[PDB]
This record gives sequence, C-alpha cells and structure tokens, in this order.
Amino acid sequence: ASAYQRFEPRAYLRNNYAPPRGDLCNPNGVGPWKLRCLAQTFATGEVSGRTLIDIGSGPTVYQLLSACSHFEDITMTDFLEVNRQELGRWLQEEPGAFNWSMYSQHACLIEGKGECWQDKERQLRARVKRVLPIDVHQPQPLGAGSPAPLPADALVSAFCLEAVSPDLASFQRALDHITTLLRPGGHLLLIGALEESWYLAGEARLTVVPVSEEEVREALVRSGYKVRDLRTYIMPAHLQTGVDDVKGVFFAWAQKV
Ligand SMILES: Nc1ncnc2c1ncn2[C@@H]1O[C@H](CSCC[C@H](N)C(=O)O)[C@@H](O)[C@H]1O
Ligand SMILES: O=C1C=C2NC[C@@H](O)C2=CC1=O
Repeated sequence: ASAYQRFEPRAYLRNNYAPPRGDLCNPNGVGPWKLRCLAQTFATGEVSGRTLIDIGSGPTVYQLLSACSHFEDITMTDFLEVNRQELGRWLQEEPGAFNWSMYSQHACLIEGKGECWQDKERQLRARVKRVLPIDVHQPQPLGAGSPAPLPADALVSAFCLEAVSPDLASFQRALDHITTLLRPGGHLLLIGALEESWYLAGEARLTVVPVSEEEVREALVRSGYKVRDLRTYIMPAHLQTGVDDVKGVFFAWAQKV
C-alpha cells in the first residue's frame, strides 16, 4: 500500500531490466522469454482492435513492443506519479529517458518482419496517446470520466496485480476491477511473478502475494475469462539476484467471454 511511496523507478529498472535480468543476448533468459510470449501471441493475428490499455505500466515499455502494431490507440497507466513521469521521458525522447533499444531490437528480431528498432519505437511512441493514473483496487480503476476510450479492445498487464495485492482475494478482486475495462470478447495478456513474496525498488520494500499457475488460472476463470494460453518460466539460479524471491514467471492469454 503506502510502501509504493518510496518506490524508486530507476532502481526498479536497474533491478529488473539491466543485466543480468536485462541481458537479452542469452535466449534462455527471462527477457527473451517474455518478449517471445508477447510476440508469438500477437503473431497469431487473434488479438486485434482499435484500443488497448496497459495496466500498471510502471516505468517500462517493453510490454507494448509487439503490441503497438495491432492497436492504433494505446493507453498506459500507473498508480505512481514518478512512474508516469518516467514513461513521459521516454515517450517525449527527453533527457535521462531509460534506454529500451536492446528490447526494441529483440522484439524486431523475434517478430521477424525485418523491421528496424527505430521504426518500432517510433510506432509505439505514436500510438501511445495518454498516460493515466490508475488504481486497480477501485471498482472503477481509471475513474469516472477517464480520457481513455472504453471499453478497451484488449488489455495488457505485467507484474502489477500480484505486486499490489496482499492476498489471493485482493488479487482476484483487482482482476475483477480491471476486467470491467475490457470489452466482452476482448483479450487480456497477463504477465507476473510466481510464488514471489517480496521485491526491492530502492528504499522501498514491496510485499507480494505469492501466486501459483493454478491459482492464476482459477482466478482468470472466476473473473470470466477463457484461458487460451498460460505458460510458466522457471527462474534459473543465476537470475536469482537478491532483489526479490520470485521463483518463476507466468504468461497468460485470456479471452473475455
Ligand atoms: N494500487 C495500484 N493500482 C495500479 N497499479 C499500482 C498500484 N499500486 C502500485 N502500482 C504499480 O504497480 C507497478 C508494479 S511494477 C510493474 C512495472 C511493469 N508493468 C513491468 O512490467 O516491470 C508499480 O509501478 C506500481 O506503481
Ligand atoms: O517484480 C518483478 C518484476 C519483473 N520483471 C521481470 C521479471 O524478472 C520480474 C520479477 C519481479 O519480481
């Protein structure tokens, strides 16, 4: 809750998106695995529409790289002001912006359409119309008169819910709250930590509800999704860096019935 007030965006980026976890060179790493699930899913051509919302974007954009070419209106969100400010720095190509080029490249590599990474980042920056505050704990997570087109044709959320939820029940409700933002028939792409109880982000020490793959699936069904795809990545020893206690990472593709 109020722990997210000490959350340092740079430290978080450093902990999860710089080497070793941010080394995209080894295909056996989490970075490549994540981009692969994303890329492969959109490549099916079944996740399509005009609008899309990213839930709890944090200070990261990799989660929209393969997505941006399928939706012309993209909304990014986060609870923290600092995180929206960081997102802004990368969108406006301002100074100090985080460098996502390695990920843009690997997305281009993986997608295999011969695209250059500059055209990818350009497309993303173009299709992201707005960066809105959000709280998944509210029944109306974006608010009343949100500038965001609703309902969205699709949703993306990586490492948010389990990391803002004290327990399974909160998690399930938060899932419910965001699910209302999704048009029926829509698609949800959910990535998150498995069996993780805490992670660091500078002076901030966050509490996490350790969830399992079955608990994630059950939660998706209960929230009213058909689970099209749900995969697990087991965190290798050398990627256990002492910035957290994550055991694995899950990826879910779910369709709203
Ligand atoms: N109550 C809340 N509602 C929505 N998001 C919240 C939230 N409380 C914290 N968050 C955000 O949840 C994010 C989790 S970190 C995830 C960052 C990014 N999605 C990734 O893929 O790395 C944090 O940025 C945090 O600010
Ligand atoms: O909070 C987390 C954020 C992550 N993103 C990459 C993935 O390695 C990861 C694990 C986490 O525990």
